[PDB]
Amino acid sequence: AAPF
Amino acid sequence: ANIVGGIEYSINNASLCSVGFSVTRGATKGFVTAGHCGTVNATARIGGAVVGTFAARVFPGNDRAWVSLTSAQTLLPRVANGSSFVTVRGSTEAAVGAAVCRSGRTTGYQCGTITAKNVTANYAEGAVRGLTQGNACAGRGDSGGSWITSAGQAQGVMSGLNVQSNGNNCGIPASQRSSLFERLQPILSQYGLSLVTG
Repeated sequence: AAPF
Repeated sequence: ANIVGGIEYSINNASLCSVGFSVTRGATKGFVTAGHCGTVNATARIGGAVVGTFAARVFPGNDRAWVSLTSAQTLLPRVANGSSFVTVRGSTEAAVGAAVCRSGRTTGYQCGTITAKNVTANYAEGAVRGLTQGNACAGRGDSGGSWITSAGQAQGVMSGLNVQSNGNNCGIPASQRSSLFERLQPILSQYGLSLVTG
């Protein structure tokens, strides 16, 4: 999961 | 600029995010967005013009921020959905199973359901805890954008997703999407914000  | 949830704004003439919701803190106009979009006092722009600065934020740990606007801004109780709008009626938290939609400047308006709550995302910068997962798709650019039920209940703001090499998670089945957002209520009480409703 990556912020955006 | 008319402040509508889901529209693009730039941070310090460089990154893009999307507006979550119009809020007020007393006489001050603002909008909630994601914490990772900017640091305190970074300059937000909508269409070239300066609309405000980051007042506060928390990222990582949480992923939340509000942008205090100049009073020229016109706060509106809506969230963009193509050329249409969804009216913001309140902030009743929906349950897992409920259908929910989200708006952002990259993928537009997308709907799905809330799949789980209290998820930890392990971002490169640190963990962000307490996020809700839904399976509507999103992309780079969408952070900070509105998550909202069709009945108008504001749920939160886009935090992150399991992004593929096309910069979004719309080319994989909903079953595989983990699109996470920060819950609105804690942001709202933490900054003493009132949501603009129509």
